[PDB]
Amino acid sequence: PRRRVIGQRKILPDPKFGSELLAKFVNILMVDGKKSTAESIVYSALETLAQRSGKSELEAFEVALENVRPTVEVKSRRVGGSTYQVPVEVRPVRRNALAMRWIVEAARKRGDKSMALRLANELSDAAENKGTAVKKREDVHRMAEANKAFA
Amino acid sequence: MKKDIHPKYEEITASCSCGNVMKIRSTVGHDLNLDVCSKCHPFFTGKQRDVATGGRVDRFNKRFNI
Amino acid sequence: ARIAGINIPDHKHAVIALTSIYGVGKTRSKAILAAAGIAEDVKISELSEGQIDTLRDEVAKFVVEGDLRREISMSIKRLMDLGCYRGLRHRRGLPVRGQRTKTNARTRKGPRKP
RNA sequence: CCAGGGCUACACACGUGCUACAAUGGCGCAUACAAAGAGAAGCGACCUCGCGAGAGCAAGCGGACCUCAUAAAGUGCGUCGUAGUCCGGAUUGGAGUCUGCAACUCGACUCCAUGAAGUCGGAAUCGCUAGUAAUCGUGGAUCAGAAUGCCACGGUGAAUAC
RNA sequence: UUGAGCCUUGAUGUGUAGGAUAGGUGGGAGGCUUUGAAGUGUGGACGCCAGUCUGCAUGGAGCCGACCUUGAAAUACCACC
RNA sequence: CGCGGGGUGGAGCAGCCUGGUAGCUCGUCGGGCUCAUAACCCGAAGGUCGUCGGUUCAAAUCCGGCCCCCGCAACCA
RNA sequence: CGGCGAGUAGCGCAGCUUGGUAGCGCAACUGGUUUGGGACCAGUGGGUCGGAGGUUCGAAUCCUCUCUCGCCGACCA
Repeated sequence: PRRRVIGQRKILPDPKFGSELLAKFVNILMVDGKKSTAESIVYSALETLAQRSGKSELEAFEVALENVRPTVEVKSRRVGGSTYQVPVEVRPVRRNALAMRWIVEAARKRGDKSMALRLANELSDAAENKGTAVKKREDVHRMAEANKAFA
Repeated sequence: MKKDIHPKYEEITASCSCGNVMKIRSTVGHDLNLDVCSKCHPFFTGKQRDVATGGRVDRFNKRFNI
Repeated sequence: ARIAGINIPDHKHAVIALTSIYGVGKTRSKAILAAAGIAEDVKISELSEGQIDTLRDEVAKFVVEGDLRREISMSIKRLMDLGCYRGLRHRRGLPVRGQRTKTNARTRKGPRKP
């Protein structure tokens, strides 16, 4: 805001295996404060992906992040007259946090049966970076590189 | 008739639920299994059901009861 | 099958398959299959002919698809030719159970065409 | 002063809500954890009857003890398998219960049947910075009866702020 | 200066399979060399810069045929273009 | 009666020569943007090229025909 | 007068040629934006072809007939 530069929160780690980055991921999947429902989806989709990936849970998960983790994104800043889009570097705490959002909205558009099957399909084909979740990351890099003239 | 332009018109057996098992010739293919037939349809009682339209003042006597 | 005149669903359990007949919902269909001695979790494809027949006389105890529609429509026509209040709102086409018409009642009045 | 009628009309337009369009869900069964508050021409156990709303019989309680009063989301197990579909519940028909002198205009609720629009919403636009938004139920006042409103209470519980 | 025709040493056009800057088929399956070799250094030229080439001459009397996988035959000699 | 040329999403233009590897401009939609409109950047939907035959390991381009529009010069029943 | 040429949504214009379903802009209406109006954004409605009669399976279209309004000339002694 105007005045306060507030420090961030204190997330407790994931109960299955202690990881705040997975613990942040179940919050973005959560709806209506139903956390036990969302944890049910995450664990059932991480185990059915860890069979398909071969790698165990977290390292199978975090490799699917860098294909959707961006590095630059546009912002609409005005300094002179009319306003245009400047590409800015994404700070690292936001950088994977923006990646987790793009996954769970891509999995919600998926026309599969359950959310566990949907998210595991989206998290797997992003490890082979063919999903629409990476296509969000490719299209934010296209309009950033179309606007590379502003820095 | 002309040959080879008509459907396979063979003799099948039709068995209804009322017990009327009948032998016909049709192109079903074989062994039609029915539910109702001519001597199974309620054309003698079931046609008269809403013909009995019921009363309205007896419903009052089913509520006044006195 | 052909339960009470129509009934061709398949792949459904018999409590839900029986509800295709105009005149039976979820609780009347449970009363049918309890009185027929049929489990509710069976499909119609796995029904033997020795089970379809004992539903047909079972469903025949309740007024269903054929003679139900002429019963309901006559009772509406009993009201509409009576000139009573409910019959009068049935004529113009407007809600009859005493509910508002200033802003709502799109169901009775159809879409807002002009 | 009185009775009956109107304030509830209905080609339409707007505001504020409620419930939805489903699978992070529906239904079936089993089962766990609240806070706050009300109660005497009132709250009403248990028992019995009724599918049910309820009825009969009726203890107890002016109350940390009695009653309203089984919290629900949750969790287990089963089923449904993406369909206008076991989604949604409008509307309408029939049969009822209760309140009240009285329920036609014009009450709430139950039962059976019906099962519409709706598959996330144009231009626009609103709220919210943490136990908050969202979501889940509970209570109260007014009140013979009649709230999705209002005022309260707790359950689960985020995202983001350069 | 310079096209355009013309004489002639000399030169040209890897999709892929997969060694192959090779035009089409072959003739014929060996040219070749001590009237001093394969491999190389480079001046370059050419270039889908993929890749082949030649000259003072180093090296300096041996390189290599269909074999290899090829839809094809190997400026190893080749005709006409 | 003869020389070559142009015909390409709804609308207009390249790549034809040196063969393979159909692109743009607008208008339509979807985003981002803004107090709003315009503008602007990203992505998408719409044609297999006027029609008929050829060859090659592959053609929407090349080979002729055939049709329409040409731009001309030609033309004494 | 004769010859030609028009009549199409409230207004101004296409479609007619070459027969099956009439568009275009403005205006109107509804919503939005604003304190309000205008402007601007969305949305949406409206005609059934001047009239009459033929032809046709079928007419805004093709014929004919009047009607209305344009344009041309109605001349020589």
